[PDB]
Amino acid sequence: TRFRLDNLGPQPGS
Amino acid sequence: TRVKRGYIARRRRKKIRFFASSFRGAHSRLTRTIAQQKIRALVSAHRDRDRQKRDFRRLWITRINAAIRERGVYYNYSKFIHDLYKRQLLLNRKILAQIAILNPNCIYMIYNEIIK
Amino acid sequence: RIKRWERKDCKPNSLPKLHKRHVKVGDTVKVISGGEKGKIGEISKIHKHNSTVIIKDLNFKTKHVKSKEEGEQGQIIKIEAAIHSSNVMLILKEQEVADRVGHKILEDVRKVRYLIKTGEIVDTPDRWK
Amino acid sequence: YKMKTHKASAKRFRVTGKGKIVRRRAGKQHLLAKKNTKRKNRLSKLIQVDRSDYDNVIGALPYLKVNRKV
Amino acid sequence: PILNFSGEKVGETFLNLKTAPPEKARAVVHRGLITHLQNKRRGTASTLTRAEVRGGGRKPYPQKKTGRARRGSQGSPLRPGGGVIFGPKPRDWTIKMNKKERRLALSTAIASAVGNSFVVEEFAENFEKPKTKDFIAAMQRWGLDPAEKSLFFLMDLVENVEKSGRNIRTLKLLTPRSLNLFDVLNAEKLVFTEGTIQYLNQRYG
RNA sequence: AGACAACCUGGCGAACUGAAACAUCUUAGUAGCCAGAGGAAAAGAAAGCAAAAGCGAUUCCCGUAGUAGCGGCGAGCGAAAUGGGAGCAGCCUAAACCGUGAAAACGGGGUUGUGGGAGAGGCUGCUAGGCGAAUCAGUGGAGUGC
RNA sequence: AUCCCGUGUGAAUCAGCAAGGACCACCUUGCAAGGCUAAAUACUCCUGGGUGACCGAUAGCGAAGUAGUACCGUGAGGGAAGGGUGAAAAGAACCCCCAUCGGGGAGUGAAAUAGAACAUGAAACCGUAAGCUCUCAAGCAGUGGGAGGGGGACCAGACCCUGACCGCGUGCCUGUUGAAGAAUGAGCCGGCGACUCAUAGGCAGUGGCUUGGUUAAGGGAACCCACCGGAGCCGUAGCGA
RNA sequence: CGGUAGGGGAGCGUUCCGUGUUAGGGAGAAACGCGUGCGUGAGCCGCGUUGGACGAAGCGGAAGCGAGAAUGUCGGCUUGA
Repeated sequence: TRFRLDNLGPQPGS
Repeated sequence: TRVKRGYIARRRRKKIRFFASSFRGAHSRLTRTIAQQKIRALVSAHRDRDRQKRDFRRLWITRINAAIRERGVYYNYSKFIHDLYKRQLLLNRKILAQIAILNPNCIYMIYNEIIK
Repeated sequence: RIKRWERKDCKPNSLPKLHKRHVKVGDTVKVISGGEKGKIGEISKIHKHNSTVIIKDLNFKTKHVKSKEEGEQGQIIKIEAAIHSSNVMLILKEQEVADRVGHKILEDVRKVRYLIKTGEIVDTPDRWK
Repeated sequence: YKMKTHKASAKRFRVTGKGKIVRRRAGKQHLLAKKNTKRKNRLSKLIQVDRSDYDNVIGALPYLKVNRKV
Repeated sequence: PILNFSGEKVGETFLNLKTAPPEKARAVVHRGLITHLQNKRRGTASTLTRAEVRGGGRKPYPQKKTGRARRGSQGSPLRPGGGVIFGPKPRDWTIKMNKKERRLALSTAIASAVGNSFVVEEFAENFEKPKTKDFIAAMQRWGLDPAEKSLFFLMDLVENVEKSGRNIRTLKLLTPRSLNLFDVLNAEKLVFTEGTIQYLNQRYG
């Protein structure tokens, strides 16, 4: 699984 | 980023109106009055569903009482219920009253062999 | 209607604006785009501010001319119309083919508009040279 | 813009090494003859500000380095 | 993993590339994207408050003894014509992030980008004039495909190759000068040069 | 001579407000009026900083710092030097002396800080322009979309 | 203290004068009472070039239409509203009603359920048509039960419209000890219409670094941005005025 | 597991941006009006008519982001008749 502008999100709680 | 409201208002007020579209006069066609009335309709529904359960029972009791008094001159609903539990017999009021309507023969038959 | 917003854009010095355009009046053209595709005609009148040329007998367009003066019938005059330069294109009439126009400096001092694909000159008509 | 310190209050509340707010006691500037030797000794010394009033003191001056015990 | 090579259309695979990413924090790449996007954003949204409006600073009618509700101004934020209560103003959005967090974020996306990644040997000596035709031919040689998206990391970018590369929209040539985090996410296929691998393997290992 | 959006220099100069009232104080030398001028204006080449170690005209940003302080020691007000940058550039004049009465009114002699003087011994850009690659059809108003 | 001023006084000349936060001494620094001087800095009635997690006709300049107009005011001054037939006017020759207006055929057009009052065309409000249904009723108008009647070109103990008659049921909001209230607010319908932003302080959640951490301005084939900039700030010693 | 002030947790939508000049769309999008689907709800989802060209998700982001009350305010239209 490679990082793209599709995949990204924050971590729970930030 | 100006955000016009547009779509979001009357798409819900249609749904508000969909309820009240059997109501009589102003209540059926006036936004804020519909919004005032729908709530009250739902409240009277919720309130009367619990009134239902006791009121049907109360009807049934009267039916059964009316049925049973036509047997002996002094025999009466109050005694009848205790005579059922004396013999251990778990027929609820609904069944008893509805058979009393639809098949009075069967109430005659239950009355006959409870006494002994 | 005439439409109020949509008119000749005046410059600062009270004059309408114009477009360079590939076409001139003394010219034969094939239509690339629109309803009358492929038909071959000539340019007659030329509205500069729109980039719209008027081809003789092409935009066949009916018109119900009401009687002007007397108690008579008038008649339905089938007239031409305008047509946008981008839709038209420059035909050769040797190979009878369209083109896309280009300029070149000739031995004769003047600058002229040759074609591509049978690059033959299109500059000796109307007033002429 | 960047918080001004409440330099009226600041001058009555110092903070200690471990981080507690400390004040001086009230009473012993004048009319001393009529008080005892005893009570002037208790009025000489510093103690903590009461936990109730920390809120106002910290709120007044916001560059203290003050540790409510955590 | 280990990367691939290409002399000029033919493989001879070697260089490895070691780089340092985190473990259970993709959130770092997300944050590094968001910061990038925020700091760029121009922020030219401007409205007038009831002060700034061109309008009459006067009571229209008296406070008492008319059935009308008490009015302050006609350019009031309840009438149309001048208001906009908490409306946007020419506002900057530039947030900080640390150095090492940015650098780590750049490292992680690259680390996860090997798999799709690619390397070549220098090819700046081919292009005498600028030619897009030959460039696209070399793309189809390597198999990068004018349809898909690509990012050419090129440690020392040459004139003639840059100019030929310019007009391919899907393509995107990058020096270490204009290295970008958005772009390394943007690309489908990365394609390095031997020097680039020395640079990144040194600087982020 | 008048005109001129703001910015700027100089003159005059409020009050509501804050202080839970209010007069010191704050609002503020702000708003307003008045006069003046430029593309910027004002400042500016030490009778200056600083401490026994040093710096070298201004002006602007970061900082020191909400620190030193001031304050019905209340509300509040609030620096600078050291340090990092942006940008740098330095000049002329009067008298003591000289000449044509003499402070009749003109030229020369000099103007400097860990003391200085004179005296006597065509080049490019802008204001017009110019040349400038490569596609065709099916698609039922119209095709660049399929 | 330093700097400048009205009133009155009133020096000295580098063996001098002034400053070093009263003041005196000693050091150090400078030379007041004549002038001039680019840059970095401030701004937008305005011109050119670029950009927009800006507006889209109740928005955006007040002003998308010959707007500071119409209009009001003695006067200073205040101050509106009103965009979208079509690709192309092809804007309806002719016939009928007929003095006009307008209308129906015709014709044009992809469309005239685009005809100039013309594009999408919501609600209130005004009707026309069909299904059921009120003239011994009493009612915040619904709700639970449901008589009798009607369906939908799709064969259901299913579903929808009406609703004989029964039982229950004191409009909403604000704001009160307490409001069906004869306390307040709204004629109705649609739009606009309110805890925001900048900078700091505390706290929590999350992340990075922990060889302590972090850079500010400022520099970047601008803005973001690699990559520099360690000047400062926070933590590493308290105690006492 | 009643609940006003009030605190805490979990969500839905609105326009705009990244992905995206995505697929989906003049064999019909946005809208507009109807549904004998769904959800605890805010809301979602399919429909063929009117409509005549825009533009879903999903993963993320940002606000002029949700209205019935302000003798609110602008426009329309009633009542009294």
